Amino acid sequence: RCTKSXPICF
Amino acid sequence: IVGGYTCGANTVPYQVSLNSGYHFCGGSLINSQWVVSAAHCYKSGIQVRLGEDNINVVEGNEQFISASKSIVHPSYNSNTLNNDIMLIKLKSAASLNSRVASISLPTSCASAGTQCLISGWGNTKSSGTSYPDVLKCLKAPILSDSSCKSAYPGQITSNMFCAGYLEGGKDSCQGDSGGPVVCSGKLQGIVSWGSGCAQKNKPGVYTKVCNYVSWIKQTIASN
Ligand SMILES: [Ca+2]
Repeated sequence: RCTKSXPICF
Repeated sequence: IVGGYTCGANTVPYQVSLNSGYHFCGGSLINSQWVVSAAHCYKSGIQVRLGEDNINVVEGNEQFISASKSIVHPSYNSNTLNNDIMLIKLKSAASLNSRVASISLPTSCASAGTQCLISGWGNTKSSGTSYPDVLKCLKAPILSDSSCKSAYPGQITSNMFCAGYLEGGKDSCQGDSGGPVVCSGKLQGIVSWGSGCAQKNKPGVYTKVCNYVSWIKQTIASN
């Protein structure tokens, strides 16, 4: 699961 | 946006691009001086780009305005993505016209099955990467909170909702973060996160804007 930004993933 | 369509120039006049020498996130204009985006989009040196279609060409109708304040929700948790909302104040008020226009905040929350418009300059592929020049659009329904929680057990807070498809092929994606989910003319969601993009059984997750209308009001009024 990642944010949908230029991504921050977990 | 994966599985969407070309919006048409300035057909989504509240859509902004956040730029730091490149497009990095979307946002939504809510009045002449204020933009709503995602907390995870926070950084220094934000230039807000209004009236954009092709983000790589100066076409006319663009307004580039520096952010003068970037206000992340004080309770934003970067681990859980709860409270994934940020307010950006513009240095000077935008000039509002048919191509640059604010979007209304909700007066109440939206219900499952409501059809919304999600838009952005994010990746158009579910596998690999392709970034568009022009703004892309997707019509997507709000899912039930049972279905949202089934897709992402223990990860969906009261400040999140799912929208999109479970069959795969249609979703927001990397570069769309911070941008609008508009339903019945109200900004109900902010593009936040998901498991990949447009994957079967993994819908997009969105910040539930209706929960923040008072906070947005109190924050703008004091700034
Ligand atoms: Ca342009």
